[PDB]
Amino acid sequence: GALKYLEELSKKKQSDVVRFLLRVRCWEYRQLNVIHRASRPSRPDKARRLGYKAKQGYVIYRVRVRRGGRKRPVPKGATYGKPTNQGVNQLKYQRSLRATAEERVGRRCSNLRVLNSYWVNQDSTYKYYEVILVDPNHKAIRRDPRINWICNPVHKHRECRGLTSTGKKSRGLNKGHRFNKTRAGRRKTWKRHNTLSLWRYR
Amino acid sequence: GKAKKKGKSGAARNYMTRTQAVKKLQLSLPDFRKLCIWKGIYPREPRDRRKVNKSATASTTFYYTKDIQYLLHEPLLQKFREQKALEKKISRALGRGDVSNAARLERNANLPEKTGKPRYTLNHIIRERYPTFQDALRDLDDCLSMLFLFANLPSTTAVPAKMIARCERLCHEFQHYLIVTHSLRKSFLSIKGIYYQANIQGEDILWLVPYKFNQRIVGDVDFRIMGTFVEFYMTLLGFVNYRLYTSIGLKYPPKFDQVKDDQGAELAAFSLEGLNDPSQLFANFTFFLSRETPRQPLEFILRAFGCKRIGWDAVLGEGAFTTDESDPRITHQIIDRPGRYPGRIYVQPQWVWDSINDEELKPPELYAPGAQLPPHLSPFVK
Amino acid sequence: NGKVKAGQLWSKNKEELTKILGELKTELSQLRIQKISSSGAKLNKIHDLRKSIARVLTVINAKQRAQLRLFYKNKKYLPLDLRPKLTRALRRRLSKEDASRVLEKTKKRLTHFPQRKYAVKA
Amino acid sequence: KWPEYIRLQRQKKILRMRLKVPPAIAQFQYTLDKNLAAQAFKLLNKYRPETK
Amino acid sequence: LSRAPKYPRKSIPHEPRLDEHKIIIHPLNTEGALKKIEEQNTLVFIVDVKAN
RNA sequence: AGGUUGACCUCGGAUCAGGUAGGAGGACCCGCUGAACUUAAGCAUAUCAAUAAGCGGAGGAAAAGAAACCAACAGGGAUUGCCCUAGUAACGGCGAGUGAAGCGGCAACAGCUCAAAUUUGAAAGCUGGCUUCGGCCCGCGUUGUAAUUUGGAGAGGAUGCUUU
RNA sequence: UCGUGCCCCGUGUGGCGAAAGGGAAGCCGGUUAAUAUUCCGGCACCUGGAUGUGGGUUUUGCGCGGCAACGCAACUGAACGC
Repeated sequence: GALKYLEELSKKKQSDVVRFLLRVRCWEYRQLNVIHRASRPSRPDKARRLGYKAKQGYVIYRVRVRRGGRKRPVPKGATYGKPTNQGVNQLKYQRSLRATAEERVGRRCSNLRVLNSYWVNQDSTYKYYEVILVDPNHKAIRRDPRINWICNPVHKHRECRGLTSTGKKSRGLNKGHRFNKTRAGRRKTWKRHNTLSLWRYR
Repeated sequence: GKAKKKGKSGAARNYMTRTQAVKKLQLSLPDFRKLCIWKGIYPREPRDRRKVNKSATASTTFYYTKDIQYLLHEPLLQKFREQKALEKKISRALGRGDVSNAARLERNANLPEKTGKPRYTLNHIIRERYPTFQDALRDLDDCLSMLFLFANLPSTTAVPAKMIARCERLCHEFQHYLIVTHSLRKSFLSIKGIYYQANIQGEDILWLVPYKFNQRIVGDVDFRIMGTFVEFYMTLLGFVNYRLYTSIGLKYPPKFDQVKDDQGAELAAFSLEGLNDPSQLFANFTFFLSRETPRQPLEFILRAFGCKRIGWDAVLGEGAFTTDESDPRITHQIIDRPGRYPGRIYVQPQWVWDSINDEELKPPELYAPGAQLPPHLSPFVK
Repeated sequence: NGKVKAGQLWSKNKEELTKILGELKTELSQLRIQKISSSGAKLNKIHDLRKSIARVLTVINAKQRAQLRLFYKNKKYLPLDLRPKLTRALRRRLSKEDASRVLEKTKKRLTHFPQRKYAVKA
Repeated sequence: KWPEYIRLQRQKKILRMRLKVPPAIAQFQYTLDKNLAAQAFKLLNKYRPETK
Repeated sequence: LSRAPKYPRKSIPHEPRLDEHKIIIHPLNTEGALKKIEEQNTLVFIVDVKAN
């Protein structure tokens, strides 16, 4: 199997061969559109371990997103309330650039379902991602029990609700004491802890 | 109401040029010309060609817009596209080295060089062009002239040799129908060829057949569009022959002997089987054809006018009633050479034509060998 | 007169149904003018003609749609109006066979270890 | 003025020539010649996989 | 290529929306129409608003 | 014929064959974004509040979920919810205030699928088209579609019984 | 016709936006309880299309006259330009 070798080669991102490939691919993806279709995944081992198959109904979309922080759309970058002791140049978006990439790719292809996505390259201005999408309407997808769970309507726009891997990472859906506030849902847990319960025989 | 603009109505809408027609149908020029010939799209002439196209010259060809609209719905366009895609697949298989796949895909091409039939089927086009069998019988003049001309031509890329053999087969089947029904009426020998006139279901059918020599194909003709005409006419003649044989209650197609055809039977290789008075003018005679005499027209005329016993020289082919010239049963002998067996009538070939044209037996002393023949008159001009 | 019942209409085929529809429309056309010119016991007749036109159109449509369904009984693709309506979500829902498809390892495990029928002694 | 895809592929080839290529990728530019490639294919054409 | 569908999107060709019985509703019985009948050889009709 | 004839790769066109998306509803649900009045004597930490407004996305429920868990015991054993833990551990100008979790009882219980292996004595897999419904084609796919394995193991052996 | 192609050209890019801007063409007389450059009568015009007749031109093939300004019922004119 070659994919084991591709895995250990992708681990070594500071090597000369990987740096050369990353540089030339950064230039090529910068000359391409912000969202475009990849004919085949440029990281086949990563795509295969994230769930991509060489089957009709699996597509790959490459996308670049502008990296850095978040800026609040206020006039002249100023707020007219109480002082904040900070500027809009240090506001941090609570989701990931990978999640932004997934939503923009899903809006470009609203007929598909986002399965997952992966980092492929980056520079100072952009981060580059490759998003795996599955066609829920294709017969080969619908006849395959390993994937036709995504044809059900409960998985419409998983990237818009945080049901992808980066969505779970940003929502903090992990077990244990470090994730007390968020493991069952932060707002649901807050509602449960702030609900006043009155029984009949109290 | 709103004022009309110039050039948006009238002859501009009524006509289009050949270039505009080709671009509208999205065809190549050979396919467009082939489709126009097969569907009967004829050139037209506007009163003022500048009102149709400002760049038109005297050599510009015009067609009807409604005719091109009718051509837009012809199912042969998809046949053309399918054949183009199939040829691309064959080229791909040959380039990859899949010779078995290339042969299997070439079997779907239905090439004329392999089948003897036209590459595309024109069965619906025949019914579209001829609403009635009377119209088919009226166009049989051109059909028979074209097919009897092309039955004696060398093989080319436009008309392959198997296609030429199919043309000869159809002509022989039509001749056998005429012989069995005694429909042949008049014949003439001009300086150009042999004219035949028959009467099929009340329609007078006149056609010209070349003498059996080497026919010259000159560069002044368009041989490929002539081959398209030949394809259309063989598609017509097959259906015409089937209808005639079914009407007279015979099995179509007739039984054909490949071995006899190889030995040279020609007309004699056909066995007509049942399904499931000028006609008897040569009924009691036995004819012998010497080799210098035209065997195919002589046999056709004698068998159509009632001769049941025709032998000839051995090199003329298989199927003679007798082969030896010393047979005492022979009554008449056709010779054309400048030692005569007794009790036999030796005549030149003009005696047969004159006798069938005047419907009575001529005196043989005028058609005796070496004598000056009487003038051969035209049976069509009164 | 002017009342055409569906029991007689369900036995006809298309041409005399078209003839009846034309005659009813013609009678309605002249009697609209008769309505604007005079009145009486007459307006019941034009109401009956309107309902008869509706009945004839309904019968013609039903018979011709039945013929189209018979024609499209054994074809893969049907016209959209002849396809079942249901709801949009019901049409987008997975089919029964595709929802009931299982993997081969699951099939083997269910073949050899299904849910058994058992009881426990008290 | 070529289309963007033609310009992109030509500039990609040009950039791969202009930059310094590490040996692990640069070794793939050394290939068999015509004669040895033809002999290898002549041997391997007798062992093609089974068709349908 | 032009469209060659495998099924018609509409099984029923629609009946003509505006036939003659829908175009002509009733004539006008007013005195203007009655005067125009003899003064002009002109008949006046109330017709559908979509008819030209 | 080689200045030709092709095989691929990438990128396009078509009222091409077949499909899908949008909007509504939004009480409940999943996220993003995000106040101030109020309470702190006033007031830039704080509180109101990780709330209101705004934006995106589902369903009859959603979400979560079969441990990179809790624990420190003689150990429990996916998720959710109720009672209790507990106004407790803990955080907090000049203090107003804020505030969980393990265990325990109960309601309900259900477990699994891939990537990383060579089928290599035979891509065994699949979309679509035409069908006489037997199949036959155009293709996808070896830059990997089936079977097998998923840590509870498994693979290879040995071995003798059971199962459909 | 190696029949399944070749040649020419560059200028870009769609829509909305004026009952007072630009713009093809209708006047008079009469007529109703109420409309009229809209109806009725008479007399016209514009735009577009098809195809005739007369007349014109042509055997010096695509008119003639006036020194000229130009005139006369006609009196060939594609691309590309002014």
